[PDB]
Amino acid sequence: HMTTSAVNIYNISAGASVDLAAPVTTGDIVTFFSSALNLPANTALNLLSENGAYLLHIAFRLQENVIVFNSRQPNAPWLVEQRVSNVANQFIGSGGKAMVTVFDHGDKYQVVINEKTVIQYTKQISGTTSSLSYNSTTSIFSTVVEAVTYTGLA
Amino acid sequence: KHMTTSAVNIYNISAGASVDLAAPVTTGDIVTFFSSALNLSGSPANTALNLLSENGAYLLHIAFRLQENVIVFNSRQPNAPWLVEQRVSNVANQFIGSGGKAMVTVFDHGDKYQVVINEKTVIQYTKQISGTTSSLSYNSTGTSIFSTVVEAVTYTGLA
Ligand SMILES: CC(=O)N[C@@H]1[C@@H](O)[C@H](O[C@@H]2O[C@H](CO)[C@H](O)[C@H](O[C@H]3O[C@H](CO)[C@H](O)[C@H](O)[C@H]3NC(C)=O)[C@H]2O[C@@H]2O[C@@H](C)[C@@H](O)[C@@H](O)[C@@H]2O)[C@@H](CO)O[C@H]1O
Ligand SMILES: CC(=O)N[C@@H]1[C@@H](O)[C@H](O[C@@H]2O[C@H](CO)[C@H](O)[C@H](O[C@H]3O[C@H](CO)[C@H](O)[C@H](O)[C@H]3NC(C)=O)[C@H]2O[C@@H]2O[C@@H](C)[C@@H](O)[C@@H](O)[C@@H]2O)[C@@H](CO)O[C@H]1O
Repeated sequence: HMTTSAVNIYNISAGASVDLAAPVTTGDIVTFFSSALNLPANTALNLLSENGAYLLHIAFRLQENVIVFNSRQPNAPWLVEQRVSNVANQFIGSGGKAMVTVFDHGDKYQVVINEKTVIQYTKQISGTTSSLSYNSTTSIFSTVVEAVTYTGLA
Repeated sequence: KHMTTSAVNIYNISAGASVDLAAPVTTGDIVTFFSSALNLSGSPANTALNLLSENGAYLLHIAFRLQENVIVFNSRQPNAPWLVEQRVSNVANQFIGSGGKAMVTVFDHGDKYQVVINEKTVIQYTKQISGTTSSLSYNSTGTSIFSTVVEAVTYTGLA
């Protein structure tokens, strides 16, 4: 009858993916920790489902000066973008490191950069997150990002 | 309105320092202490991480005792004797594959605190004192098992 939660720790290199040992579902959390901020080509952090849908794609675009949030079915076009302007402003007082937290709230992903909520993203695709990935060409983050998941919360 | 709003707060806690939480930790919430070092050798003095209530009760005291080779979990009311210890033997074994850093996570599950070192649950601690956590502290008696600054991250507004 007691709640047993879990912590899993992943080291994700730029241009790499990890399968989750414990999937992320409603009530759960993933935080991506970067040991650098540069602050560089477009850089993305992704939550994917088992079938390869992008449940949440977070694209940091320094030159265009926007963070793009979107979803995509496998082998299908991108869905409707949500944008937040001014990338640097989302990392105020960040120093030489950063964290990006995604709360799975069932109907929404709440994305928090350090302590600042940057979007309450209305989901365009539902389901459990079974993998994470980190894409860059010149990343805004450290070459290895540490992802920590907190699961079995609900 | 109807949507869930959770919060992330980040604290830098020096050895021998405390922080008051901007958002209290309650049932359903999480705190993780991140150390950028792990010293298991001038050998470290007993080192503790603490969750305290507003009146200064130790809701959860986690004492890493390298020389005695045990981790002690306990609680204490303000100005009162320590309550019943729970112990886990062999400190180094709890940090296997840790490398040069470590994390200590506490889940507040209402009736219990679940403590996880890296990925390993080390105790399901039945609470001896209940209530919200309003501050955290880091005590090294001397030399610490962790980095001089430990970063605490709280995840709140989960329930
Ligand atoms: C104003 C407007 O609507 N602009 C649209 C662009 O934003 C679109 O660009 C794509 O946006 C996607 C999210 O909606 C996504 O970020 C995508 O890049 C990512 O996915 C592609 C494959 O589709 C590649 O894997 C990229 O490497 C990957 N990026 C990262 C950082 O992981 C964007 O497309 C790329 O970037 C744009 C700027 C162009 O250079 C494209 O040629 C790239 O493929 C665009 C397409 O959906 O639609 C515009 O209307
Ligand atoms: C086998 C057994 O039951 N042993 C008992 C000891 O473990 C008790 O020691 C105290 O244990 C506490 C948790 O139960 C706690 O760790 C405490 O140290 C902490 O609190 C004291 C104030 O009470 C000081 O502030 C310490 O600095 C602080 N330590 C840390 C790291 O935060 C323990 O007491 C200290 O350590 C022991 C080993 C002796 O040196 C004491 O004189 C110290 O005060 C003990 C007392 O509750 O009961 C034993 O039976």
